Amino acid sequence: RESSKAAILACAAEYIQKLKETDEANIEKWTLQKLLSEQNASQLASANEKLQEELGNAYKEIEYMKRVLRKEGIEYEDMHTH
Amino acid sequence: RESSKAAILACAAEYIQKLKETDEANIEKWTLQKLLSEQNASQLASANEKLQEELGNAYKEIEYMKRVLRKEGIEYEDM
Amino acid sequence: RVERINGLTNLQKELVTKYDTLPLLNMNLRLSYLRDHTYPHLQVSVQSRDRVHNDGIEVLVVNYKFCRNTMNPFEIQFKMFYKFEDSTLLKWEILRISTNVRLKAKQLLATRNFQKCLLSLYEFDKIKSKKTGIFQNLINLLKRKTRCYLMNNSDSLIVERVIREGRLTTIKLQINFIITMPGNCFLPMSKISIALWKGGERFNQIDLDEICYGLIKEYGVKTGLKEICNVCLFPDMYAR
Amino acid sequence: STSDRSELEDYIVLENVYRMFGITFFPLVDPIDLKIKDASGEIFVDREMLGIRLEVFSERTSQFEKPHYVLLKKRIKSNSWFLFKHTIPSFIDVQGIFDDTNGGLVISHDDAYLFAKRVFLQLVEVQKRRQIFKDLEAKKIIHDLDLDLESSMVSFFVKDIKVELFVKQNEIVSCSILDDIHDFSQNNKSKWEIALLGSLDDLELKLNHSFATIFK
Amino acid sequence: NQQIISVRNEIQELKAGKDWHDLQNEQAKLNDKVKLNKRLNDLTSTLLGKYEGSQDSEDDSIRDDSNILDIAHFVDLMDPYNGLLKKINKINENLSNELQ
Amino acid sequence: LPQMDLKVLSEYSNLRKDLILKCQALQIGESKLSDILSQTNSINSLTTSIKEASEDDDISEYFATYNGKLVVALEEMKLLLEEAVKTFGNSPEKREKIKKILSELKK
Amino acid sequence: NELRLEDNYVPTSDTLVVFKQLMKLPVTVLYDLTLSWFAKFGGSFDGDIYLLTETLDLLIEKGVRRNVIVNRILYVYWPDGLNVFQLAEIDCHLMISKPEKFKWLPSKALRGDGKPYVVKLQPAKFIENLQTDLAKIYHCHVYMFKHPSLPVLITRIQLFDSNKPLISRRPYYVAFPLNSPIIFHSVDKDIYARLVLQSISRTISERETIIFKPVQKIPVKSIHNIMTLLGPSRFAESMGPWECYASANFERSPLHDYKKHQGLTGKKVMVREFDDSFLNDGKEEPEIRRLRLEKNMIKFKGSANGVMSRYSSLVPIEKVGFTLKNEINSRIITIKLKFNGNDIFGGLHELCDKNLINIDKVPGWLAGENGSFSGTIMNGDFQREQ
Amino acid sequence: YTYGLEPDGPVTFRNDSHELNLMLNDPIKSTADVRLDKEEVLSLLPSLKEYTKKSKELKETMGQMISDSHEEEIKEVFVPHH
Amino acid sequence: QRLQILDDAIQEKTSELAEFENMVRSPSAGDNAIPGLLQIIQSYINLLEEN
Repeated sequence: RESSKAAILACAAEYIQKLKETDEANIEKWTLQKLLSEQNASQLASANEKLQEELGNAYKEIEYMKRVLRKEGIEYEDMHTH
Repeated sequence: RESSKAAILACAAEYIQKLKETDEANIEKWTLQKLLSEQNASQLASANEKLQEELGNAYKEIEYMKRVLRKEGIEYEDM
Repeated sequence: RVERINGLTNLQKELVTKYDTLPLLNMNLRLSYLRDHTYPHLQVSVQSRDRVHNDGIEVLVVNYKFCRNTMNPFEIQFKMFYKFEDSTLLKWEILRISTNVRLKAKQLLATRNFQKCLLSLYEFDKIKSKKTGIFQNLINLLKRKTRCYLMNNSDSLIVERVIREGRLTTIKLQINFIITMPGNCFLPMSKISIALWKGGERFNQIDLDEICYGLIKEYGVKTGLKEICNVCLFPDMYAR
Repeated sequence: STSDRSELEDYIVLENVYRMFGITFFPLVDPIDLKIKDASGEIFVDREMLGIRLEVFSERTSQFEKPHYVLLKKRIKSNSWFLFKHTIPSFIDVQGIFDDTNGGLVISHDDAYLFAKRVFLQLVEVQKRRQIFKDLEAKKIIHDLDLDLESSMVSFFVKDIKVELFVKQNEIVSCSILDDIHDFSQNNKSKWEIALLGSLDDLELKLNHSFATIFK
Repeated sequence: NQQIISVRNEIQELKAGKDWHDLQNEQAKLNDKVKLNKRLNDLTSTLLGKYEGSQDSEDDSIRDDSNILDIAHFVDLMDPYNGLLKKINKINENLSNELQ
Repeated sequence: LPQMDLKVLSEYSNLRKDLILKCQALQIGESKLSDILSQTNSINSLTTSIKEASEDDDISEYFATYNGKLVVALEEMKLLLEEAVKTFGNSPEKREKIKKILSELKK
Repeated sequence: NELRLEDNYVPTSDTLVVFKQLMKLPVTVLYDLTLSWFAKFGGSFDGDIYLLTETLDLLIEKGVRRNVIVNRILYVYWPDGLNVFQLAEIDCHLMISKPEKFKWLPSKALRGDGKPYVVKLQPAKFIENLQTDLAKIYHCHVYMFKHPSLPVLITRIQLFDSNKPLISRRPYYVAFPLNSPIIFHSVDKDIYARLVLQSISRTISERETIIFKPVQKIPVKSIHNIMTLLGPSRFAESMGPWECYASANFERSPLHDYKKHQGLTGKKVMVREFDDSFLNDGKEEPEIRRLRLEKNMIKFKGSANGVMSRYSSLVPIEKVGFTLKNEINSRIITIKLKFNGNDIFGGLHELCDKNLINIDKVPGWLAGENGSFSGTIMNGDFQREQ
Repeated sequence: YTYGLEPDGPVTFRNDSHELNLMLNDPIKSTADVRLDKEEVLSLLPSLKEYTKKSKELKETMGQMISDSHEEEIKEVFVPHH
Repeated sequence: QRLQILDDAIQEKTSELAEFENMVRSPSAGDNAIPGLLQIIQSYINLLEEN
């Protein structure tokens, strides 16, 4: 707020210009966020699928151990039951 | 462009108000889209960490399977 | 009219006749403000108030109790002599000090200033409570996922995870919080450090210090510790 | 009766014990914000206000110094306090600390305590340096000295030479010797100020050690 | 003289500009971020076992954190007041009082 | 200071190298000295605690027979617990001992 | 560049103007300056110090009129002219004698974006750098003197022109408090005002850019009063009704006795009517009259006794203009108030004593709070004028 | 946080640092592409090597007494943690 | 000069650390007795759990 007329006019012009550049910065930042969100989503999906296939391989190894022990014929116990 | 100064000032005021309103609307819609994206990321990460916990349990199981055969002492042939 | 008010008067009657900027006279309200808000979990008790009529010296015994930790609180008793009409402190001494805090309190009580000792003790208790809360949060987050055990008497935390890329490899990460009592400044202080072992081989200390300092500075301590516990413990998932 | 005098005295004793800590919150209301809704003749405050007391103990004087008051008022359109009035001198920027604390937007008494603590440490720093300088003056290792309101600038004579010090905080960050005895070498000038650089607490021992070798 | 004063005022205003300070701070922050990202990538590569930069063995003795931990633990164990033997003793008299 | 006939160029470059290296050595000197001061406070507090609690101004025999004090206390505690268990289940005594151990772990 | 002036240059100042400067100074101070003047630069008197101090003592013995001794020091001791150092001495002594005749304006020093910069002025280093920065353009001569009863360091700067003797211009005074970002300087709008003030900012910084921002636009006299108003003191930011907090006399030390604590004694108060009975109007009781008169003093002086006839405030101010903006029915209502006088807040106090103004409904800013600052008020918050 | 549409991290860190009186090992300032060497720094201050040797001896010394005390066994048998 | 003064200050501190180290050293062989007592305490804890 200014009491002088010319000061009011100059401040109005500066405010209008600042609003314009603020809008430009806002749209640029919106584009950047739009890129970042999809990048993160794709990375997380790839991580999830890789970790799931690792789990599948672990289950296959567990089955291999299990029927190797069954071939050996020794009695078996499960720690989720103990 | 206008001739009378009063029209110039009124148009400047309307321009300022329109710019502020447009900025507010854009912020609101972008915030809504941000919320949707965050929800999607969280809901996928929950399943990711759950299956990671399952994987850790499976690793504990396979570690116990490995240490069973050394207690008994039968030789093991790797794949 | 003309009304007479004092400390014991009702709050409403004092508000009716309030036309100055002086602090309120309601002593109950002042005590509540000093107890519930300024210094929570501090049970103070003025044990007695004795006098020596020959020299005008007042004897006061004050007992302090810190109740931030429900189990094992540490209490300290203070005795001080000050002149009656002149606000000068003659001498003060510690009548008794709790054993569980005596070592960390000796060097602080060596300095001849009661105010510094009280402030340092209160801040030390607050920092200990904060550290315990952080440890509880981290344990609850990392429990039932990796095998973790706590030692150094609640000073360091060790987390162990078995990561397999076709063979058994264990990654060991140590996080420790150190609280050192001054005895520069007069307030208790804390320090952060990390140490990572990957299957028996120790990582370079400079780069780990840099990563810890970074993540903590740009993410805070609460989220920074969680981020640190992610990257070393689960490097495979972040790589994809 | 006289009993209410007794528990009023007890409450005052407890309040003084609390004031021994040095940081306290006290209630405050301004007469202009008091209004009556006229529903039942009830008086309610419009804008809440909180006051903070800061007292610093001086070991040299064995007396409590004059308290400093800072007051916080609540905005109408927001739930955040703003710095209404204060008595802290100008050389301490209370407004800068208020904006620094939580990036502004103080909402809880825990956040308000942190702001009051930060401004409290600098007050003790001012007193400690003045106390050390006055202790040196009493010990008479140095001559008459001049001190500003923050005890940063100082100038005194050790034996006959003008030595002045600049301190940003407890550590001495600058030294100078501003006298020309007609037996002095420039090499000796540098090796003395560098030695004198250090903390404020070891100045007493160092002044005796450095200036006893010159007259031996 | 008028232009001398004007140009000197312009010097002062340009050198004391807020945008200049903001740009300096932004440059410093971005350099710090770049360095942190590079070090994070190096650490992740080292942990995964591929593209090693060094980081597999300790080479610095200028900073060892474990000294303070070891001495603090020793102080805690050797406490005349809160030591292990003092705790065991207090257990002894507690049991004696419980069963007298 | 920015780095910059080869006479002064080379000597100035290496001297600037040497001086920036020296000052970074000085600030790591702050690191070393601060760590040493804090650790000295720790060790001095321990030794003065034991020295005031010794009452005879030497602790060599204290360190020597610390372990012996341990074992004797433990195995007499063994007979104490054996008698208590024989006398009764001592649920309250067991709870008190567990709470005391928890307090010891806390501090 | 030997454009600087030594302490022996003799400008061709008029005899009449320097005659009027010695007019205002008392007799007892003229004797002191003359003795010190001869000990530094001598004079045309054909005698030693003892001979000079003998005859000068005799002028006191006879009760000699000051016009004789003023003519003696202007036409006998120094007929040729007056030294620049002598002119500086008479100017500073007139400054001390009549501190109400000089006006001052506040200015703030800023470093970086918005961090205030506290000034630490070295009496020596601040001189030569200013001389170097000023003599490259114009002839420069400076003089520094410390206030006898105030911590400020008043500096006077005079600039000379060639149009051959040099022609003196109007001196520029800049007052430096010990440790405060606020710097008080005199009022001037000439070629020399923007050349002296700008040179000071570059000189005092010496490591980083420092800019000066005018805090106020209305000058205030009485350099003693401006220090309490804006300098480093407890009374700043706690004026008006809150002056009781500046001098913590209402609260005792925690170590002090607790019977004298005002909790036991309490305070004597009167009930204020929240219903509007001021518009319509019975003779008041003298006790009620005393309490009614006490309410007015509490809200303008801060205490029943008064921090400081009785209507004079702590710091008198000349012109303050407020602007009140409020939102009613989704539109802004603006009221502008302009005050003019000798003591604005003292004048409002008297009108409240004559029952012309209700004392309950006056706001804080009208009562003296954040005085000497005029600006817009919204939502109960005061904003200073940009 | 920095370049997106919506600084919470740095603010929280500053709050925590002022709350807990935290220290962090500040890295050596930007040397403008100058590598921090080690062996000549150690040679410049041989007291560093002396302190390193003394601290190594101290750490080796405490370990034997810690093992002899068998304090960890008593703590484990008294209170288990998981 | 500054580095030299820092160096001998650190040297004095290292001398103090060495004088402290020269006192704690002592031979001990009670580890077996401590382990036996720990086994007895484990049996005692089992008995208490039974009780």
